[PDB]
Amino acid sequence: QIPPGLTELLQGYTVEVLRQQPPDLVEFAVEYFTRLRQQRAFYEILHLPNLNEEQRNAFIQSLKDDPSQSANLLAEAKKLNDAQA
Amino acid sequence: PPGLTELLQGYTVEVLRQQPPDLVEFAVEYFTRLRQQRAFYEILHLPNLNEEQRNAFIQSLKDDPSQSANLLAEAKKLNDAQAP
Repeated sequence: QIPPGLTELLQGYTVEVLRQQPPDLVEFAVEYFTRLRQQRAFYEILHLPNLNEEQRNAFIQSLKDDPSQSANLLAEAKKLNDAQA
Repeated sequence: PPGLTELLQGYTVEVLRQQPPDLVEFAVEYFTRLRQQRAFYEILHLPNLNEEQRNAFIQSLKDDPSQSANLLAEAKKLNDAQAP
């Protein structure tokens, strides 16, 4: 069945599309959802308790430099976190 | 906006069909694919590039998505400048 939370997400995209009147809805979609994805990625990396500050800033800067790698790179963060605890 | 409903509807349909683990990740994925489709379409509806010339820009878009507007300007500056 329909995933819980899809309606809120698509609603946010629609809201920003109406507020900003982008010339390309597809490009604005890629932009919007890439920004949203990196936002939650920063959220995960910044909330993992067992990482330290050099690791935290290293993953955040690493996400800045190479964004597409995010889900690949944040997976590393989880596997670097499960270590210490 | 013209085309919003078809866009959101296609995304939702594919979300049900594929059940991705992350809706945001799948959004980036799906809409990047759509953007490349639109770019291929744009290149493909230029009247005064010719056929073999037309394929070359598509190959440029096949490799990495990050320099599209240059190819739209170059094609737009090549065709409306090539013929009649």
